[PDB]
Amino acid sequence: DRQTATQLLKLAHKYRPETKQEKKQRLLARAEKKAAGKGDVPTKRPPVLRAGVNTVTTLVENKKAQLVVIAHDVDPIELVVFLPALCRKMGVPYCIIKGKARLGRLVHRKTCTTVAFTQV
Amino acid sequence: GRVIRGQRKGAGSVFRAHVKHRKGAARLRAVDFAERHGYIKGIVKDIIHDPGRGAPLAKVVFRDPYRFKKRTELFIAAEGIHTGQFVYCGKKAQLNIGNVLPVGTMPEGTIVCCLEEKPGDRGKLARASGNYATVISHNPETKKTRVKLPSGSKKVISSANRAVVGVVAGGGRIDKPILKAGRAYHKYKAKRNCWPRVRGVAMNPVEHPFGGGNHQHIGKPSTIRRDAPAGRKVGLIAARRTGRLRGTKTV
Amino acid sequence: YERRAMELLKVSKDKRALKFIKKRVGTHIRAKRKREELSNVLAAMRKAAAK
Amino acid sequence: APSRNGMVLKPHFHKDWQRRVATWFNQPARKIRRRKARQAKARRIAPRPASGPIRPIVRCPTVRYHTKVRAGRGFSLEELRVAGIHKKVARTIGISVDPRRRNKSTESLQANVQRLKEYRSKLILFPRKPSAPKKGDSSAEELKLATQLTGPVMPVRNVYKKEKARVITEEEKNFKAFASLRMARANARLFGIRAKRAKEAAEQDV
Amino acid sequence: GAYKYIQELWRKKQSDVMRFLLRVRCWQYRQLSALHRAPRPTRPDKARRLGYKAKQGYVIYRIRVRRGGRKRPVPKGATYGKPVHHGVNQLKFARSLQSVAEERAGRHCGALRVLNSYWVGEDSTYKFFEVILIDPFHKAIRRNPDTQWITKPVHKHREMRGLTSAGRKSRGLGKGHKFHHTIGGSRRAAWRRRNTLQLHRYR
RNA sequence: AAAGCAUCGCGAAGGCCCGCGGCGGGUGUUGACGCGAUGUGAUUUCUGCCCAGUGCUCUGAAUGUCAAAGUGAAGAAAUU
RNA sequence: UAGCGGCCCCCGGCGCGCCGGGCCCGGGUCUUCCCGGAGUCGGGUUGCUUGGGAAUGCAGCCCAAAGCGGGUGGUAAACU
RNA sequence: CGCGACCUCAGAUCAGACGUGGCGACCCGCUGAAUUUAAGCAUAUUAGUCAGCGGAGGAGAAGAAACUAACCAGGAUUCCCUCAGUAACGGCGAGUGAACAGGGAAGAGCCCAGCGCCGAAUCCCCGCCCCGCGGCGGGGCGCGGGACAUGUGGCGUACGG
Ligand SMILES: [K+]
Ligand SMILES: [K+]
Ligand SMILES: [K+]
Ligand SMILES: [K+]
Ligand SMILES: [K+]
Ligand SMILES: [Mg+2]
Ligand SMILES: [Mg+2]
Ligand SMILES: [Mg+2]
Ligand SMILES: [Mg+2]
Ligand SMILES: [Mg+2]
Ligand SMILES: [Mg+2]
Ligand SMILES: [Mg+2]
Ligand SMILES: [Mg+2]
Ligand SMILES: [Mg+2]
Ligand SMILES: [Mg+2]
Ligand SMILES: [Mg+2]
Ligand SMILES: [Mg+2]
Ligand SMILES: [Mg+2]
Ligand SMILES: [Mg+2]
Ligand SMILES: [Mg+2]
Ligand SMILES: [Mg+2]
Ligand SMILES: [Mg+2]
Ligand SMILES: [Mg+2]
Ligand SMILES: [Mg+2]
Ligand SMILES: [Mg+2]
Ligand SMILES: [Mg+2]
Ligand SMILES: [Mg+2]
Ligand SMILES: [Mg+2]
Ligand SMILES: [Mg+2]
Ligand SMILES: [Mg+2]
Ligand SMILES: [Mg+2]
Ligand SMILES: [Mg+2]
Ligand SMILES: [Mg+2]
Ligand SMILES: [Mg+2]
Ligand SMILES: [Mg+2]
Ligand SMILES: [Mg+2]
Ligand SMILES: [Mg+2]
Ligand SMILES: [Mg+2]
Ligand SMILES: [Mg+2]
Ligand SMILES: [Mg+2]
Ligand SMILES: [Mg+2]
Ligand SMILES: [Mg+2]
Ligand SMILES: [Mg+2]
Ligand SMILES: [Mg+2]
Ligand SMILES: [Mg+2]
Ligand SMILES: [Mg+2]
Repeated sequence: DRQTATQLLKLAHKYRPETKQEKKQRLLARAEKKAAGKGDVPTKRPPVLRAGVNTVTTLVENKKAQLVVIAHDVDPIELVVFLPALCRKMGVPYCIIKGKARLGRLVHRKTCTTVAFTQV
Repeated sequence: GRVIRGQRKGAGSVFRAHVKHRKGAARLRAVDFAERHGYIKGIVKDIIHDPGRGAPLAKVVFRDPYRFKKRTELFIAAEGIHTGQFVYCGKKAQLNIGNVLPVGTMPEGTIVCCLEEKPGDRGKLARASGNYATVISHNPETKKTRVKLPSGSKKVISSANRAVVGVVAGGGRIDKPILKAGRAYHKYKAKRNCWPRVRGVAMNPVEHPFGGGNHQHIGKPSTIRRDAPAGRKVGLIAARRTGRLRGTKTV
Repeated sequence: YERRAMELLKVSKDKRALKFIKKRVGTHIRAKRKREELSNVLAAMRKAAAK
Repeated sequence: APSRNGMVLKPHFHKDWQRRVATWFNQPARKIRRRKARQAKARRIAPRPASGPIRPIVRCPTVRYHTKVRAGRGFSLEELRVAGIHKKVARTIGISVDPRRRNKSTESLQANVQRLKEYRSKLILFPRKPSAPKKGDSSAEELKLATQLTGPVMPVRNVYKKEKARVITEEEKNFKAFASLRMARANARLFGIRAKRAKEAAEQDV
Repeated sequence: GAYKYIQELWRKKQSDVMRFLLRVRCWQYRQLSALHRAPRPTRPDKARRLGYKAKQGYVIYRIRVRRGGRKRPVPKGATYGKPVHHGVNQLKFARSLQSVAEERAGRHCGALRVLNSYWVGEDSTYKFFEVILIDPFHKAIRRNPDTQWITKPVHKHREMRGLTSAGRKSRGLGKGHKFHHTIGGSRRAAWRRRNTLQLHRYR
């Protein structure tokens, strides 16, 4: 419904994938800043959304996905028609949302069949 | 053998209809809101001869409902109509000669002409000169109407089928003996290349199943099966009977 | 065709199921393997119904 | 029309054969062209052997030719594994590799494994950089010995083991060769129907 | 991944899910023109296993071909020969309808190269195929060494010379006792070799 | 050939015909006073008997024949 | 004409010679994980084709897979 | 109402490219006779040939086994000799007719999809500067555009990884 989906996007906005320009900023900054001290700081890659049906399908099978959101207007529907059942079998919560274009805006793309939360 | 005359006609070519001087397609007005729920008035501007057709045609002018423009319609002329007469078409039109009404609203025994075979086909039945159809009965539950066609056949049609009240003008045309081969020549010169007709028994075997012989004779039964292939289907096709028809027509 | 085969197997018409599946899938060896695994799912359904 | 005694012949000349007749007037020219290409290739690849990479010994199939050996397409992966040669490296140093071949018996495998090792000793390996050698043949070995080996590399020859004359024992004189073949054929022919009958009586008795 | 499931689902063509999808799709494809460019592959799994990649220069065309055999196009069914050659109906074309579909797509788009094609639906009168086409002059195609082969002139109109997967299936190619007709590369090549009289110089 | 005469098919999902093909095309800008297919040959006066044969046509309750598919039975299955 | 004859001009690969530069780990053993192309195969039937003969290949239509599976093993079939 | 996103479509003398037609000896994909032989003739033969249509290249096609075999086994394709006028086909008539092994010519192997893992790590276009520099590009930059999670690239393909 409308208020849940709005709430869902509000949380998913906080874990949007870095844009290529944003990643380049992160890099130059990380490379130059870590050059002054010790370069070897892998630290922790922050949590982020995982997009794409192939990426999500593997995450569900490994039970690494805390929450799976699937667009309702995927065409061909074969790309996701198995996904609700698969999420049920592995016991990961899944929600169908209105608009693949809405999901695509999260990942800065035109569309997206599904997204998944792994860590928050 | 070679291709017989009846088979060449389907290729068109010299057998196509002579339509150079024909005045148009004699059809009813296209069905619309006005003629579905009320009536529309039109005026007969002219009654014209259509070459190859024994029935006169009427140029009828109606106002257009949606645009400031006059619409000219070519009708089959019901006998008795005259220039300057108003004719009305619609469900709520009155039962007068030349008016166009759905057959459902007509009382039983109405004589009609230029009758739609299907609702909205703009007139297919009883269009030749002197012919008419009769409304026999109605079935208000099924929205169906039974009519009697000029052939004597009785047909069930939808009650939304429109028709022109009256008979087609020009009746009695076949009463006059043509008398001369020349008058027959001029008659078909306006229709199509189908005249004169050579008897098959006067041809040669190469070009007609009946050709040949040291005597002119069919030699085989003239009655031929319905499934006979083209080029063989000559004579009396699928004849149920042959000989002078004595007594009345059956079935 | 897998549904009708299972109907025949449920009435214990094993011969009729094999002759049906053979016509549908083609060879006799393909027919046995199919009929056999359809028997397992019917057996699986019986276990679930019992529990 | 036949005439007196003759052979019944069916010559296959009822099609337009004259349209497809291959003459061999370019045969001398073809032989020259192949020779020049061989010479050109040998000069290009010198000092590597002119014929090509070394091939393994394989036994010809069928009963007609199983007594003879010949050159195979390439050494099997098992032969290279035993010889200690990486399959990717083998091609660069002049060893043909055939991943399709499988070794059914150990005699064939050891024959080709020995062939590979003996080839490796005979191989002179030039360094990739002439100034700097790492694990390549010795400068002296490269300087003089290296020459283009013409003809197949280590030709595959049919070896026959001589068997010296010996005294015939009593057992050999008593061996019935004909009857051994005749019974062996019948044993193979009747083995099944004997297994059926012997089995059939088993549940009959039990 | 996802593709394995889509591949397994597409194998269940008489399931309720796939029966519905095929029927609603086949109706939709019947409402378009015989040749029509698809915005994207209908079957992403089947497309990419046949050579398709989601990059610029790869295009999909949906082709509709009438089903059935090949009636002999002689006037009035007269063949003017011996009774062995009197057949007009019950005759079959040597190539498949999938091959014909590739030929249609290739002929219309002469500037592209037919890579492969795959089935997407059928009804009583039409079969629907999606042909993968490659533009041989796009930089994303010419600057990729894996796809540089399609840009060579010898690969012009592969579908018209029986070089695509669907086209080569009708040639009788293959290895073994079954495919002896086409030893040498083609049935014509084998026939030429076996009917050529080799007259040597010394006979 | 012809007018005249007679017979036959057809109410359009149709008759007759074309066409390799698109339910494409001709008749048809048509609709039984029409289109299509035959015979005879103006007018006058007549056009008898025969449905056994061969055609054509109607009918299909039902028996006798009657293909592929399907259904059954036996068999390990092919098959019968 | 003959000639590992001469001279001139142009063009190309190789051979060693700084760079403009890019690019840069491999093998063995052990443990664990992973592993495959579907209206396709196959079956029926039809037509063509083949030396392929109870069907060599191809195609149409109908049926329509499996995963210790599938194909082949030149006589149809079942079991091994 | 409207404003946006996507999807599916459309128009342009839009920016930049590409196809057409020819030749056709040889090559590839189709279509495809009859004369003729059978002392007649219909299956057969002629012949998958002529004619007809399409598509190429300097060669083409084929090609790295869903192979052959049944041996102590061979090992992509193509060509030659042989197998062999043979096994087989055939109004079992006329006629037709391969392959495997063997010896040679040549010799060369490989890549994806999938399955996974790597922060899409990938690609196209545009603008600018520096250098080789008839546009072939290399790099650097740009909070430039687009493709792309309906999946680009690295690794990896049955010889396992
Ligand atoms: K006659
Ligand atoms: K008609
Ligand atoms: K009679
Ligand atoms: K009678
Ligand atoms: K078939
Ligand atoms: Mg004729
Ligand atoms: Mg005339
Ligand atoms: Mg007359
Ligand atoms: Mg006449
Ligand atoms: Mg005459
Ligand atoms: Mg005749
Ligand atoms: Mg007479
Ligand atoms: Mg007469
Ligand atoms: Mg008589
Ligand atoms: Mg050689
Ligand atoms: Mg695109
Ligand atoms: Mg002919
Ligand atoms: Mg053919
Ligand atoms: Mg090539
Ligand atoms: Mg190729
Ligand atoms: Mg072959
Ligand atoms: Mg020959
Ligand atoms: Mg008279
Ligand atoms: Mg008469
Ligand atoms: Mg009489
Ligand atoms: Mg009497
Ligand atoms: Mg000189
Ligand atoms: Mg097996
Ligand atoms: Mg066996
Ligand atoms: Mg422009
Ligand atoms: Mg051209
Ligand atoms: Mg020349
Ligand atoms: Mg003769
Ligand atoms: Mg003669
Ligand atoms: Mg003759
Ligand atoms: Mg032929
Ligand atoms: Mg020709
Ligand atoms: Mg050229
Ligand atoms: Mg070549
Ligand atoms: Mg392989
Ligand atoms: Mg071979
Ligand atoms: Mg001999
Ligand atoms: Mg045969
Ligand atoms: Mg032949
Ligand atoms: Mg051989
Ligand atoms: Mg990938």
